[PDB]
Amino acid sequence: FPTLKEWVGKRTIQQMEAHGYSIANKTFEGTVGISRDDFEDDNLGIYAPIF
Amino acid sequence: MIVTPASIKALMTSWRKDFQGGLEDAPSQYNKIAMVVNSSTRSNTYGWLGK
Repeated sequence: FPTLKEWVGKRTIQQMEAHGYSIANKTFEGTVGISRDDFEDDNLGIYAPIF
Repeated sequence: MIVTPASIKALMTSWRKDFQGGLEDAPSQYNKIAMVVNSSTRSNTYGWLGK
């Protein structure tokens, strides 16, 4: 609000302002691929922890 | 003699499906020369002892 000033004459009608700001969402992705043979021939269990 | 169109007369036939698989392939003879073994991994390792 406008800071108060000395009153001589009649009131000075002032004005203020409003600000705006916008942020847009984004889409992200990440993917990997492994063949069915490699995933099914893994008896060791080394490829299991991918999830 | 009920005069009949050729298209309608053609529909008066019976499906027989007796020639399916008529021409097969040559008989399998690999069972006289090879032995069937299974696998569950990228390869199969065979080992034996000497006399």
